Amino acid sequence: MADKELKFLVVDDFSTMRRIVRNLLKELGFNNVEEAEDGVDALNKLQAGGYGFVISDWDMPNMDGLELLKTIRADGAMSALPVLMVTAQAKKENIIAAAQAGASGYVVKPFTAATLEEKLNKIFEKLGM
Ligand SMILES: [Mn+2]
Repeated sequence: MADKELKFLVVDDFSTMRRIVRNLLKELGFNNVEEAEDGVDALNKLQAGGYGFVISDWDMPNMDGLELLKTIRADGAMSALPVLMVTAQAKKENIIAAAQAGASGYVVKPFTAATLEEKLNKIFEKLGM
């Protein structure tokens, strides 16, 4: 996956968390990044088209990460979009529920750029990107 212009959507209700993820992506060379504050905001942006990767917080108001993921996976236009779930605390039950709903990966925050890079590269490889 050599497309450094792959378009990311970073979804989290905390603006500071979004800025952290955006800055880590920038460090890796991924600058084509937009933000959303909950699952509905995210879906509105995704329908505008052009996105290549979603990084979503697990716990958000109104529409949480699991519901966002399910909605993406059920939509024929975006059903193959990579989705990386982010959580403050790994839980077996959540990991399995996310996998059942089609998550591409799952990672615990706070994470470093190196950890993010590894997550992304393993997802790109798993998905044949
Ligand atoms: Mn949150």
